[PDB]
Amino acid sequence: NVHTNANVKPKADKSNPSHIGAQMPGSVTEVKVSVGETVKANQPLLITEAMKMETTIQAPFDGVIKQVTVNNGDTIATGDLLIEIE
Amino acid sequence: FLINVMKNKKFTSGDYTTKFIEETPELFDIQPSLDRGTKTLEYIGNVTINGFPNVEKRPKPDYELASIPTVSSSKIASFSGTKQLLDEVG
Repeated sequence: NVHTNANVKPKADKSNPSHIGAQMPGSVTEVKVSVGETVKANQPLLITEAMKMETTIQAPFDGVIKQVTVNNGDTIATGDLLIEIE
Repeated sequence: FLINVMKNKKFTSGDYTTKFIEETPELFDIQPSLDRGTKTLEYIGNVTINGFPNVEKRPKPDYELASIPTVSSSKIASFSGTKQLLDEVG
């Protein structure tokens, strides 16, 4: 592509605790976890930039990251799947 | 038409001649083939590409999941409210 800004992300299924969805339209500023990792509850796994403002996305529980749908500097839309955990 | 032939009494008996078709006018009893499924894809197809009357043409917005509370038909059927009152006294 030349970067990954054209990439369409699947929508997170809302009634599945494994699926973490994008809460706002933002930009992925920093990816912090990869496929097959295990960190504690509240682990800062993704850093988005909403609109000049920055929030870390945290894990709701303990578990193993199955998929990360995004890369650094990627645009996101409300309801976009970002992370899946076990 | 073929269904009609297959379903017909004279055909299933096995005793039928070359006259069978002409002597049975009700084989051309053909209703227009109702087609709900295709029509629905046409609508969605249309609104997706060309939008809806005075709704801001945009990506289908993100909607928060809805928990729709439910009550059993039977439970409803046991209820006696103002409707039953009306039928009761007028």
